[PDB]
Amino acid sequence: DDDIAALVVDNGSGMCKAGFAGDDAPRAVFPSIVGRPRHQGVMVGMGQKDSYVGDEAQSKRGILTLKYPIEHGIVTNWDDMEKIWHHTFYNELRVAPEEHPVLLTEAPLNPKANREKMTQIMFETFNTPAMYVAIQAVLSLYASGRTTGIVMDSGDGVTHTVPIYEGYALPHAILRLDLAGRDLTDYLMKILTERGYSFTTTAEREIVRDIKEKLCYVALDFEQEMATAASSSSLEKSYELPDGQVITIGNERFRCPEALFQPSFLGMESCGIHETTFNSIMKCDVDIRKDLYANTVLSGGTTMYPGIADRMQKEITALAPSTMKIKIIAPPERKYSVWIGGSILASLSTFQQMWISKQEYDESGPSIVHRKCF
Amino acid sequence: DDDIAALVVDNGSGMCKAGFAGDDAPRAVFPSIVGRPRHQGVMVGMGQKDSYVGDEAQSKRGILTLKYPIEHGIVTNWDDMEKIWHHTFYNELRVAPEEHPVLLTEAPLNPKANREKMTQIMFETFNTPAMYVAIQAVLSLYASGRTTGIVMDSGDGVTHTVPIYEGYALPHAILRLDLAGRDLTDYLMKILTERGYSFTTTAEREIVRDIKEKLCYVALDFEQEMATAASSSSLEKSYELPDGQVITIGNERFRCPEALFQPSFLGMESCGIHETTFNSIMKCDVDIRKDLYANTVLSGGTTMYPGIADRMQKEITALAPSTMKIKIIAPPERKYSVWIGGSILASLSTFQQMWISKQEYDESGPSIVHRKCF
Amino acid sequence: LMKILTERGYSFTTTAEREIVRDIKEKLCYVALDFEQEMATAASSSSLEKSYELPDGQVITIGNERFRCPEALFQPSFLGMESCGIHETTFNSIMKCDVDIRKDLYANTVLSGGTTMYPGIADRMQKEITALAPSTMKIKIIAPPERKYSVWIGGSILASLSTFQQMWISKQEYDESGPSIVHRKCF
Amino acid sequence: DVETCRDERCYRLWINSLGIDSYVNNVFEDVRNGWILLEVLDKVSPSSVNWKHASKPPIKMPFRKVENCNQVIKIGKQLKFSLVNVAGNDIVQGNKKLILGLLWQLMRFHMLQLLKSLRSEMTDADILSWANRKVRTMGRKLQIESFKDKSLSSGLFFLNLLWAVEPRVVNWNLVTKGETDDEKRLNATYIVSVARKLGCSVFLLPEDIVEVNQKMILILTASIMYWSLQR
Amino acid sequence: DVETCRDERCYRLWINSLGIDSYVNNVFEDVRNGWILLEVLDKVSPSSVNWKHASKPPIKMPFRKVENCNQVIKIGKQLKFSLVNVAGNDIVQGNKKLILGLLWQLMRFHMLQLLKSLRSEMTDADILSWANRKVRTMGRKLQIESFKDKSLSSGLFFLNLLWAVEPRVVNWNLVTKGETDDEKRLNATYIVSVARKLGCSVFLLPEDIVEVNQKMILILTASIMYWSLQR
Repeated sequence: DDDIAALVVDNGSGMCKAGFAGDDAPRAVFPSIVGRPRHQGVMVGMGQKDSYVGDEAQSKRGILTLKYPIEHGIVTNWDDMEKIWHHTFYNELRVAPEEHPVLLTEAPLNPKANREKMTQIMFETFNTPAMYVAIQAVLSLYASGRTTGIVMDSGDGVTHTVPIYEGYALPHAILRLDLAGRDLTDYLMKILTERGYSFTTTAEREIVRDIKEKLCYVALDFEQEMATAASSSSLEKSYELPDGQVITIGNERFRCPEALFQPSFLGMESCGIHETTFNSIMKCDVDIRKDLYANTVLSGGTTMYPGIADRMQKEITALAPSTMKIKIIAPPERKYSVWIGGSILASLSTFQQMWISKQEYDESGPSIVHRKCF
Repeated sequence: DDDIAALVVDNGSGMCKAGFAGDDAPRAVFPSIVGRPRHQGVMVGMGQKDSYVGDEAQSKRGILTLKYPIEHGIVTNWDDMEKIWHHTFYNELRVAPEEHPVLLTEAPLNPKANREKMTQIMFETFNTPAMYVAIQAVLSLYASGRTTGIVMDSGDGVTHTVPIYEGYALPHAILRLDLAGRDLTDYLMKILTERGYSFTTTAEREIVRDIKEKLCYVALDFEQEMATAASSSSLEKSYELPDGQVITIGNERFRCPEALFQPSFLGMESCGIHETTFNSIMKCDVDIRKDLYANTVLSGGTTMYPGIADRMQKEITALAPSTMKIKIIAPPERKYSVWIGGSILASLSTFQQMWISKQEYDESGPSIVHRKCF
Repeated sequence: LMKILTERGYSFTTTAEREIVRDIKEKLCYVALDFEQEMATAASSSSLEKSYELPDGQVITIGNERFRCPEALFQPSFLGMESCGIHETTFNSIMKCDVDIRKDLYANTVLSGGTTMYPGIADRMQKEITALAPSTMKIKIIAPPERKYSVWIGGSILASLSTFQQMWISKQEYDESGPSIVHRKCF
Repeated sequence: DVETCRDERCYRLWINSLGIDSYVNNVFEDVRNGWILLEVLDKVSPSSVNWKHASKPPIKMPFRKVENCNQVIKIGKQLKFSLVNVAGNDIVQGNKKLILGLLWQLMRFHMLQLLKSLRSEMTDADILSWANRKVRTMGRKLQIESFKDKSLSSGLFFLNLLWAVEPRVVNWNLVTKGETDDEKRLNATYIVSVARKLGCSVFLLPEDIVEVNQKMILILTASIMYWSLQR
Repeated sequence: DVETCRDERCYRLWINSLGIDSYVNNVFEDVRNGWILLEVLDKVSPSSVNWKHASKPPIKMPFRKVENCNQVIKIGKQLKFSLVNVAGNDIVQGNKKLILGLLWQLMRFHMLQLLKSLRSEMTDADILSWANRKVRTMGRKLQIESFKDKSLSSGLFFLNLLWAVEPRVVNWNLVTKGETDDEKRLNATYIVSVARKLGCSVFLLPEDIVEVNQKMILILTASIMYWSLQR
């Protein structure tokens, strides 16, 4: 009853939501973006604060470099993530870390050393009684309608294809792709600046994030779509700068998400997203594959593009044996699921035998996260 | 009247049927296949269950190794057969083993130590008041039209040729061949994988079982049949993977059952099936042989191949004295006979003086099965 | 090897360096006698981590990985494969042979090929065939240290003997039969 | 597949006569959130259910549904029932084959336990003995060899037993011969109502007597006995 | 956005019961010159404020306003509170999101400190224990699992606790059942007045009991305790 209850901290690329287990909604939802000065900053009406988080970083976006700390779901900057967490406990929930277990969430396919560094920080730096790290899509499921399937999760810092048999992820067939939402905001700004555009001031580096999310589209046939950019009329749309100025975007809108399917566009040797779902499926048990094609679920902010369900279907239908029923699932809410699934989970008496305790961390070190969190 | 009545348990390579003596049909028919993980498994929404049976093992066939426990009629895996039986009593018939005698059936020519291990388990592990082990073909007969003859029984784990004079098997002339349906599913997959095919995922190890049963054939003249594979046109047929993919099978279809006639194909020194019927006949009483050639009956799933009656006839006609009328019999129902023959038998008051009792098992040990069950 | 190394947050991102795992694999891997007591004789570290230098100037450090790589040969579950490992497959071919040559096949187990070059593979193959084999077999695993040009000079000898010209598959025969004939004539 | 419809009715009627707090309109649907099955388990095997780990309906959160059903499966396996390749989510998904199998074993388990309590250790046989003996006290000679006895379909035995227990509740002018399917149907419906009139909280269907469903026969008789021994 | 109106009332009532020298009519407005917030800080964390660098109202000069608020922020960060991308001028500009956030943490900080002083090191739990134990001495069995306990809304627990402390201040003919929203509202208002009658200088609103505002619940109870231990 309140003072004592785990704190669920959901660490998103754009947004963080933090609260208390047993609660219906997040008590603190805030901007992550996380913005570090990239020039020793600090106003003298603030501490030497070099990670601004949420909206106090929107209003210096122009003078700051913004990570979504977290980027494609993965943490790229560890002391500015440390800042965010300190602010979660000490300023947003007004809590003491050494009295509450924390459930932190993490990206599908989150790198090894990341899982260990967040075990590390949480225990040594915040002196946490206990902790657990759950993948975000799995708490979306517990909070809801399926048990066997493969999810394709695309956040800000990573993408993974995860085959799940009966609520259990199959770690050998999990595949990680380091190309997600940040890679696509970045590539949009370069193709827009290549057209002689100018995203020169901090806030406006975050203004490509809104064009990307507002005008991008996934093409069914990139090829016949590019000449259905040259038969223009209806493809260019405009975006307005804060500055008063105008942007016009045309072939760029669909050419941005296409780097997901063809990462050669980005200069990467990687297979695209359609091949990676297919190569996890081939790594699984011969007798669940038919289940994994019938239940391909997409989740994450980078799966929100118009056309991605159809184009994922079209493409898996080409690689798949000539008979598979292929059912791509793309639930329209693909906003608080990850946080209320963790709030449920960390409130069950079930869960207290599921944490990694201070004792265990000493016993093992940071490695233990790999053992206990699957 | 129900509670008390022996339980008839028929233990098939593909299917198990279990019920109560005095009944018209099996109450529980289920998949045997029996599938053990061959990698310490268990979903955490099940006990440490490492034999899945029937259809809950079809849907993990790809991740599991499947025995038909029972294989060519003979039990290859004793703790996973123990699992099946526990599930027969405690989950399918919802019975208590220590209050019902059991009639278990067994393969023609079932190995010595097998008969004893199933006497063993049943008495010590399930604490059975009494038990009997009947050969399956003999309960097919009681449930029906002949009394003298020789049966050639080919299941999943064994083949035997049994000469019977007046309802009585002649144990000296019984011959056992350890090559039956599983040997033929296995050899099919190797000749198919030799053609660069890929049966890589669990369920699909069970997909050779359906090609085998669906497309195989027995050739009259293997030799003129192989060049009536090279004069192709009509011999290749196709099979469709769950995966959507295609299989094409040609000379393989008849080359699979041929290992029954020539076990050199399998790397075995054994005579084929046609010679073993002839060598049991030669071991019998001079005055019933003419009866045994006129009544050669085939029984068991591996006798279901198109061409096997004709090719058995052609071949016994070549070894047999130049005058014998040879009548091979291959009744088209060669589905529940073994179970309703046992249900009849274990309901007669006749039968209670025919069991091996708890008392006798103590008295003798497991060996007594050889004395009383013929 | 590259997946367990990238799982440790390493980066083999540029083409040439996909071929740089080939040299770590061949240079630092080892086969463990007892994988199990070897893994805790990775946790009693000191001497197990070794380093590899990128072209990039950068450093790699490898520890439990070195022996965990060749272990997929013995346990292909590590790879996500249902297959038996290498030690069981030698034993299951031996069981398929003539009863009277088996004793010869256990006394003459020879390893050949680049993937048999791992330190510890002779000993671990011996230890493992010794566990499956009847309690008496003399088991002699043979692992000649040159296991560089043998395959080519054996073929140069063979294809020079006048013997061999009656051993080829000719243009004529290929027409006659098709591609299948390779199975007939090449054994 | 018509047996599925019959079993649906059978177990539905049985569950509704156990004294459960929930009412079943359709076993295949109303059993999916796991609550009802926990109730039946608590009745057939007192104190077996841990309600501290169960969630009472209405239930929106799927987690709570799967949790209830998993306890159902656990207690089922603990009672030595036969459940292979299944789990809680099988009940939630409406696996009819599993639901019917679990229900049967529950019905059979309760019946055996009831008989066992007659011992000293009740048994089905003690109930069979009581019924036959009870009828013989009225001067009648009709008896049964078991609760599967074919002659039961006529309904004459039950009416005699009920008459033996309390002659004032059976009007013989209203009883018919147990010959035609119509005549049997008529006695059966009469039997079920008279038994309830005595205090028997049974849930078998009239056709359960006409078709001689031994499990339902056992419970009706045992229920008649229950109230007879308190007169 | 209706929660903003509720928080405005809540913290306004809390601040006015702390023994502060200034009176708050509207937290969002009356807090902009930084003085009141310094007072609350000096009360919740004695000697934390340096008045030599603060300016007492009325204040015309804007410099003096910004200076007061900057000390407020400094002491806030020193107390390990969470304040990011803000400074003194945020309070002066009326940043409601910051003002509510700062107030909450102040309220929670004071509550924890109070409990901590009960140690040997008081804690919220020691207060919870005292209340439950105090009621048990009157022969009553009603207890609470925490200061968030839903049953608190009835107001029955508080009235029993108050009755336990001093039976002469609680007239039970005047108390109602804690069922309807009206009945609860009535007890709540009665509770707040009786507590003040004892000496409790509390500032929660009657609805703080009906809606069970755990932070306000903690302080009321701790305040009852305070005066009970001096009787």
